[PDB]
Amino acid sequence: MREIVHIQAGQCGNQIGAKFWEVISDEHGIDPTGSYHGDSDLQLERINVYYNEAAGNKYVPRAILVDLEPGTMDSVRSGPFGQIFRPDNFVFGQSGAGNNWAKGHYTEGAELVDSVLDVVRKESESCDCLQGFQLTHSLGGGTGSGMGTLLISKIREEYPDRIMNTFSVVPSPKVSDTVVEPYNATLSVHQLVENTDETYCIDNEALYDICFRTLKLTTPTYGDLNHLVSATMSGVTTCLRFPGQLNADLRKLAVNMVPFPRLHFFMPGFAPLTSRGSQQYRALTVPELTQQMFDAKNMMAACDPRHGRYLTVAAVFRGRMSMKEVDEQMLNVQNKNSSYFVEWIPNNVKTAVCDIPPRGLKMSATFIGNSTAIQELFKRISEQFTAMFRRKAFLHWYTGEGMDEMEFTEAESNMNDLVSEYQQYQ
Amino acid sequence: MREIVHIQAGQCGNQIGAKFWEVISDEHGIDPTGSYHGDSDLQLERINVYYNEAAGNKYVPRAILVDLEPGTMDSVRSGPFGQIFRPDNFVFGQSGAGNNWAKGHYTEGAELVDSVLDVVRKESESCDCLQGFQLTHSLGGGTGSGMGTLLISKIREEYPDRIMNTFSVVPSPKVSDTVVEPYNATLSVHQLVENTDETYCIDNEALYDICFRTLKLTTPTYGDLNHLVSATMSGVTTCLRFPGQLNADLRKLAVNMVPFPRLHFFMPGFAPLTSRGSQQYRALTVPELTQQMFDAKNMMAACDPRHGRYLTVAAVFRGRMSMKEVDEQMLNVQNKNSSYFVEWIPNNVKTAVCDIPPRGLKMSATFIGNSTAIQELFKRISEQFTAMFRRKAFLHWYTGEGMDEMEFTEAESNMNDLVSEYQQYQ
Amino acid sequence: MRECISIHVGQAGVQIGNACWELYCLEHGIQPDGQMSFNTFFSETGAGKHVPRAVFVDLEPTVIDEVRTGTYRQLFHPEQLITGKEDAANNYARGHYTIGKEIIDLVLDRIRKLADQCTGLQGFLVFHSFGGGTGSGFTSLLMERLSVDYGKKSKLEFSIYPAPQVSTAVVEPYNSILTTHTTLEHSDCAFMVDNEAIYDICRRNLDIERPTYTNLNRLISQIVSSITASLRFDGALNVDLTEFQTNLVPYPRIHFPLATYAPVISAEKAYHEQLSVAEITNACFEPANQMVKCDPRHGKYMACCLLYRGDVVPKDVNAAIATIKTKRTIQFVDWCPTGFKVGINYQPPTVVPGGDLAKVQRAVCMLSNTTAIAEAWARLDHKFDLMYAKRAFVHWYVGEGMEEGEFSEAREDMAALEKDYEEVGV
Amino acid sequence: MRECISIHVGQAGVQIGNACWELYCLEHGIQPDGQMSFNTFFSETGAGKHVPRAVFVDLEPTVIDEVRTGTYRQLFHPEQLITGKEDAANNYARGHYTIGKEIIDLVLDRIRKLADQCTGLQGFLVFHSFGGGTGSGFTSLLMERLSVDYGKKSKLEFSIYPAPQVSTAVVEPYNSILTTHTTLEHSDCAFMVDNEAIYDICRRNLDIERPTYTNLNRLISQIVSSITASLRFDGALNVDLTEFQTNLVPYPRIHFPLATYAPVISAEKAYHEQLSVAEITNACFEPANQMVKCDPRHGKYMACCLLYRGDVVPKDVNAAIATIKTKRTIQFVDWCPTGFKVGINYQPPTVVPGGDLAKVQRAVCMLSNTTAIAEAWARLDHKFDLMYAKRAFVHWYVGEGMEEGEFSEAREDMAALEKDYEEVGV
Ligand SMILES: CC(=O)O[C@H]1C(=O)[C@@]2(C)[C@H]([C@H](OC(=O)c3ccccc3)[C@]3(O)C[C@H](OC(=O)[C@H](O)[C@@H](NC(=O)c4ccccc4)c4ccccc4)C(C)=C1C3(C)C)[C@]1(OC(C)=O)CO[C@@H]1C[C@@H]2O
Ligand SMILES: CC(=O)O[C@H]1C(=O)[C@@]2(C)[C@H]([C@H](OC(=O)c3ccccc3)[C@]3(O)C[C@H](OC(=O)[C@H](O)[C@@H](NC(=O)c4ccccc4)c4ccccc4)C(C)=C1C3(C)C)[C@]1(OC(C)=O)CO[C@@H]1C[C@@H]2O
Ligand SMILES: Nc1nc2c(ncn2[C@@H]2O[C@H](COP(=O)(O)OP(=O)(O)OP(=O)(O)O)[C@@H](O)[C@H]2O)c(=O)[nH]1
Ligand SMILES: Nc1nc2c(ncn2[C@@H]2O[C@H](COP(=O)(O)OP(=O)(O)OP(=O)(O)O)[C@@H](O)[C@H]2O)c(=O)[nH]1
Ligand SMILES: Nc1nc2c(ncn2[C@@H]2O[C@H](COP(=O)(O)OP(=O)(O)O)[C@@H](O)[C@H]2O)c(=O)[nH]1
Ligand SMILES: Nc1nc2c(ncn2[C@@H]2O[C@H](COP(=O)(O)OP(=O)(O)O)[C@@H](O)[C@H]2O)c(=O)[nH]1
Ligand SMILES: [Mg+2]
Ligand SMILES: [Mg+2]
Repeated sequence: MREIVHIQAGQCGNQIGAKFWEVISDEHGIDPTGSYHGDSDLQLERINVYYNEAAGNKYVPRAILVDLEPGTMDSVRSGPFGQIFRPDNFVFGQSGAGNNWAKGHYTEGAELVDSVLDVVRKESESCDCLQGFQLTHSLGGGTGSGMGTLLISKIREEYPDRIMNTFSVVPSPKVSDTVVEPYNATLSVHQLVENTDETYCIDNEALYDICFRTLKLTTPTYGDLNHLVSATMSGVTTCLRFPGQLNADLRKLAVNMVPFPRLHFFMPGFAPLTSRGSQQYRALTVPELTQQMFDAKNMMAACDPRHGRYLTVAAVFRGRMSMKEVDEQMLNVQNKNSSYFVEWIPNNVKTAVCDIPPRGLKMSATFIGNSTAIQELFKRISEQFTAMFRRKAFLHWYTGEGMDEMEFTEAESNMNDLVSEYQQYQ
Repeated sequence: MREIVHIQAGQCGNQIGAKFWEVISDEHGIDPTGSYHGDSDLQLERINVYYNEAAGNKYVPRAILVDLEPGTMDSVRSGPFGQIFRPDNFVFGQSGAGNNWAKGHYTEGAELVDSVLDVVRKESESCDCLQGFQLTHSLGGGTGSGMGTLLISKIREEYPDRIMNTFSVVPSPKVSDTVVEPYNATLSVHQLVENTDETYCIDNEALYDICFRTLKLTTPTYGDLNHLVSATMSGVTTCLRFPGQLNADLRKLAVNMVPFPRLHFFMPGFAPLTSRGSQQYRALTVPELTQQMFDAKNMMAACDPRHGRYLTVAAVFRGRMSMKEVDEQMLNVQNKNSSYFVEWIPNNVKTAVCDIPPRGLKMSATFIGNSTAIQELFKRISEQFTAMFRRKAFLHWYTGEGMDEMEFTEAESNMNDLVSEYQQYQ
Repeated sequence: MRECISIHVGQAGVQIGNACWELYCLEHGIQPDGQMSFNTFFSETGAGKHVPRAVFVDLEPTVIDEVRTGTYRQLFHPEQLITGKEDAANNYARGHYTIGKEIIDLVLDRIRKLADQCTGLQGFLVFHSFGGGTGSGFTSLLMERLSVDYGKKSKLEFSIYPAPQVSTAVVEPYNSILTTHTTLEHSDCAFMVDNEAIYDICRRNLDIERPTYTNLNRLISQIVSSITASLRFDGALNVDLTEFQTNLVPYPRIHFPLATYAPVISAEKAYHEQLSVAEITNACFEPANQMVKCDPRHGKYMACCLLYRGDVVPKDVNAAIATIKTKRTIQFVDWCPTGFKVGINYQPPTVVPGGDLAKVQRAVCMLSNTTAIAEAWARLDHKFDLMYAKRAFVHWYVGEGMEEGEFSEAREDMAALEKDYEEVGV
Repeated sequence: MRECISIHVGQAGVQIGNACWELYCLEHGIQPDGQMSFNTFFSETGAGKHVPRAVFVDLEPTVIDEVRTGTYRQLFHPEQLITGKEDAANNYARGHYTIGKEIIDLVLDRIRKLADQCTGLQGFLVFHSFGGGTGSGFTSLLMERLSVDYGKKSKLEFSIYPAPQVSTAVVEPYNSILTTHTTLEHSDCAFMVDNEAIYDICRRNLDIERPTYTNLNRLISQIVSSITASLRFDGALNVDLTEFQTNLVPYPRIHFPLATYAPVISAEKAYHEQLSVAEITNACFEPANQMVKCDPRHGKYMACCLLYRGDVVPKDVNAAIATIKTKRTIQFVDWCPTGFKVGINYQPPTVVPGGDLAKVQRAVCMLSNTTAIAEAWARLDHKFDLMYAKRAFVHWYVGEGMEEGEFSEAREDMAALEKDYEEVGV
């Protein structure tokens, strides 16, 4: 039961997603030929959650690859795990998106979306029991932002009772990567607030910081950054695919992390995070892992958590460990740093546990924080957007596709309301 | 229980500390790979006091290496035992200290100190029960003096109920090693008087004298001098790490050696101290060892003890010996030289005993004297400082970093008060 | 796939195009024959050959006659190479009105035919000169026709600007203004250089004592290649022509990028040099290394795009950008904080044998819109006024269908543009 | 790491620099090509080569032309080697005002670029002459510019003093005074020699009958190496450039060290000699072995630093220092009792093949500030007065932007300096 439909939209989303699949395939003992070569029955028990089986023990991701240009997907295909995907699951155009939400959402994306939806429908029909949908995008481009938003809207209309979660790569205010970034992000978020149950917010700045400080990486590759994201993603759904002492459903996580409908933007984190060299100075305790997880240097969103408070935190631990030990340690953390934990919620954290480590570790953990601090990120984007709008800069590219000032204003109002809500529950 | 946090600051402090670790590692059967290869269960019983254990029976000093330039620490790393340290415990800058207390305490040191403090905090959190902090510095430089003083202040603010002890290498008036030495020393001591519970005062002149006269060493290396200091240091904490007939805590030693809050500057000594050749003319009795310990030639501070009186003396003996014999011998010493023992304190000495010799000796002892004579050292530094101040010599280097004449005057006043106190209890 | 069309018009453009084609051939592995995302610039035949997706026009036969006897000859298919009878005679009014309205139709038909090969016709490339007779009016006419036909499709102009000090033609000033009058309301993006700057670069960075057209053209070709390679090749953070339009056109009228390419380094100067990413970025932002006579300190960069090639890391690039932002001298516009697009391609630039440049692992093309360029426009206007006051060299133009008020209108338009720039700056 | 920059200005400086670079190459193991804390003086390329962290300036092309054809040629990267058109003409007023304010900017830019390689930019080295036209005004200008830019950074001048008796130029006296006027309020430390003393040394200690520039330069290079090696190499009791500033600058205006290097021994005289540490120290303190015409008995040493190299023991050095102190002839200042800094490096000095000096296991560089040097200053002032009384050779200076009162002001400053020295002595 509880099978998940995977969608990658736009370049970022697609490349991250490739790595995600690679990771998970390795985890479940699936080789690039789609054959299983694992050593445990636990490895196949719940393989249904991500994969479909075909004749000759072939396994196929229930994955959809979407793009408005071919190059990215061609590269994916050429790649190592690219040949595992069912070829009819590549849905793509040829006309470019110009980092333009309007092209993705209104015009070129509108032309392709129905074909995507049909494939989605088939996958849904092939499910014993559909749990939900996982999307990968950027916030700042045209495809992931415009097309991605579009797709989510249509899927929620069709499956309004199912879980909708996104791993969304967001702008980092100190190092912008595109000129229209604020426009694309604000337009996207305006619709993500309404049409997703959870969004995991990653900013590349934070990843770079992680790479430099802890992993001792002078030269991060996008591949390595994607690996980090992939690990988080895998961690999130471990308890759907494996046993445990205390188990976590996706829906249960949402319930534990969402006190109000709108506040579902999470900062993910991971542990352990060290170099090949700074590991022998450490032992692997639950305490150690928790310390790592609550270290600002191990956050993947662009905030100091101390510039705010955690409303709710979910930790998912993997490996054999004492529940007593874990709970006690978390209680100690709560006691000693009580000011960073909103007082409305007794037992500020949720813990989940999986009786199964990821290959080559004894223990691991993945962290999901919902903090009032993340308002700062929203503020920065709103300010950036606002200045450009004040001068109607770059606007002709969007007005030419039918978009109107009022819509833009609405988006800004939404953003401001979001931040106000965070302020209220500071 | 009773675990100790080790800090080395400045060049002197760092190089001495390396040797200290080397000595102690040998003592506890820890090889340069961080593995234990000892022959006794006593060797590991209290290894916690200096070391943390990691996966794969790796042991790691709870040690922090601090410097404002990289060279010294790089050399440490390159050295034999350098690879035992956890790499994240090296905290260092690149901008030099110019033998300038102001650079260490106010400016360049201020930039680095918070990062050091965070590591200190982690070590504290990793302790079952923190006993105290051990620091190694020079008095006459910029890093050990300025940065070192700074660090101590911050740690006492955070851990005001814990033991703070320093091994501080001080100037020798007959052979100054730097031009601003008096400035650096006086500025340091001004803060050490207030923020340390005990300071072991070593001057290189005395060490050289030891080397020449007793060890028959024509050519002392800094390594050998550091060894001597290291042996004292090891001796001081032996009874925290091992069994005994009558045992000594660090706190207990402080209580026994400190009649008034300010008077905590000790002259360390050691026994046996002979050559490879002048040993076969000797046997190893408690009497012999005591004779050695009270020989002026075996003192490591720049004083004639006969130019004053001992307020209190602590002797720590290692090896199997009759308590009766020891006590009797010390009583005889007291009787025969009663003029050098202040009459306020019956039983002028404390004895401690460890039922465990240091490798390759049957018996050893370490001596801690608190003498009114040491006032002379303070006098010499005060005079040296004073003359230069009279002409405001070298002062622009310090005033340029914000320091003021009044502070300097205060320092001098403190020094003079110290000496007056010693005079009072002569 | 995403695929392109090339147009080279006027002598200068044709010359540039030759070099460009050579470069392309060297890169993708194509011979002089056609023997061996390569299809953006090369359509395949039945076998062996590949045909440059190109068009070559000049009213002087002698230019294209040269092409037809050179080594690069049977690469081209004679359908493309069009020739006239009598040349444009450095006269817009012959290029647009008289001889233009005759052979333009043929060229249009050819273009249409070529398009009917492109499934994904991304757009065009036009190479000309604000300064040739052919390139000033004919180009404009062609642009107009293209707009009439397609409209939505992507259009680029590589425009050789009039160098403020150095004259070539006598009526360079009129021609340029006329071109501006007509091209401005069609071509969404124009990438511009001048020769003076290139000469300067050759003198200083390459140590070349003889400024000539071939080497200069090669430089431009390199830039072109850099611009393209995002379509032509793989890489994280890819780019589309439409993305440039979106990114570098804040207001629809202001669309005149400058260009620059670093490193510009000889055989010797490559050694005695590391060539880091940050260094390269710094070089790109240097006042002298710009490819036009325009001090970037005399204004503000509105929107900037940077197209890094070969061995590059994103984090490094980000760091470099941060550093640049930190520099207070290089001013940006108040209202656009996010004024960077990052483009990264795993293909490194490859240089043509018997040329200026040496091998460089990493390079950048930087494309920027500024308030500072307005000075050049002003200068041009002044020049136009000075010679329009006398009304000299007007009897060439009047004869081939012209009016006096047209010039005035053009001047007014220029003034308006200047005003707009000023407003933007404010 | 702690890293440095080298500047060699004027013919003399350039010549010195050549020798220095050769010495460095011989020491660290670098070829004429660049093939093989080494990074204080050599930045690495992509591969193979190493680039001297250097700058070479002279307005005479002929000096640097020589460099550009010598064996040491492709070691240097031609970015560094700058040349002028017309020389300084032994005229401060051309070096500072006229031709100085033209190419200085370029040099500054180069320096900035070089700095942008240094993570830990310790400081600079400037080699010139109180006596060249280039080296008197241009140097000053450069210093001023550096002060304006950095200020906090460490700055050194190696200054070839005018020999009291032996003339070279006709207007050596004016130039020197002008330099003093401007450099004095910027450069924190200046290390000085004269040629006469060096010649004397060559005659007596080395038995060399022919005084020439190459061998002389080599001596200076050795001194430079000795000064540096604390940064360049390991050793107990290490030294920083900032330490020199702290140690050898009592009052901010008085900062003119003398230098000396012992042993200065030929091939024969090395035998019939032991070369002990104490002996070497004694030699260093000898009246004749000083590198300037200044009797150290005619005043008092304020602050002294001694940089021992190779096989050395600290105790021995201390003993030597004690002995020196005991000697009643060698006077010290009343108010500074601690007037020694000890520097010890395990690297022994290595001498250039085809040169003056032989192998010596132990050597010293001694850097001292005294009241005795004032005599030289007085002599210089007298000289200036004698020729300013006539106002001869003034028509060179007036023409390139000068005033009569400037000279008077300079004289006043000199007088003030003399007075200060006298006060210090008292
Ligand atoms: C000798 C040893 O123990 O090596 C470790 C190791 O040194 C460290 C540093 C690993 C290493 O990870 C990285 O260096 C890294 C690189 C890019 C992106 C992210 C991380 C390791 O490469 C990663 C590798 O991770 C796994 O094997 C997990 O199963 C992990 N797998 C992958 O990400 C993966 C990589 C390539 C191909 C297929 C899968 C995983 C994590 C979560 C969910 C699923 C899988 C491990 C433990 C190690 C190495 C090998 C050095 C660390 O990472 C992980 C994900 O475990 C980095 O910090 C942790 C701590 C580990 O101790
Ligand atoms: C044949 C024999 O008995 O040799 C002795 C010896 O001859 C003498 C002279 C040793 C020797 O010590 C020295 O010569 C020395 C050198 C540098 C600095 C200080 C001392 C000895 O080297 C030192 C060595 O010391 C130890 O083994 C202790 O455990 C000591 N260890 C170290 O300092 C150490 C050295 C190298 C590597 C690792 C550790 C120790 C002392 C206190 C706390 C912990 C450890 C001993 C007894 C000897 C020799 C070997 C000759 C003496 O020193 C010590 C520390 O015991 C010097 O005076 C004593 C008296 C000893 O009898
Ligand atoms: N880069 C480059 N620029 C050129 C070249 N030839 C001419 N130009 C520039 O182009 C302008 C003159 O226009 P041309 O292209 O020669 O004229 P044309 O387009 O052939 O038009 P007509 O000759 O008048 O029919 C001037 O600004 C020249 O500097 C060349 O070979 N390379
Ligand atoms: N040690 C050393 N000193 C030199 C050398 N050449 C000149 N000097 C000294 O430098 C002073 C003359 O200055 P130069 O450096 O020759 O003059 P310059 O800096 O080249 O300036 P101009 O030639 O006037 O442009 C005199 O005091 C010389 O003794 C040399 O090769 N070695
Ligand atoms: N982690 C990661 N981020 C990316 C990658 N490619 C682009 N991005 C980020 O995604 C944003 C740009 O959107 P992008 O997906 O390229 O535009 P699209 O192709 O129109 O959807 C920027 O913030 C980039 O830093 C990638 O491969 N990995
Ligand atoms: N025992 C010992 N003393 C040292 C060593 N290095 C320096 N000293 C002494 O420390 C004092 C100088 O301070 P130093 O630590 O070098 O300056 P810093 O590096 O700025 O802290 C002088 O009294 C030196 O004799 C060493 O390696 N061992
Ligand atoms: Mg032509
Ligand atoms: Mg000269």
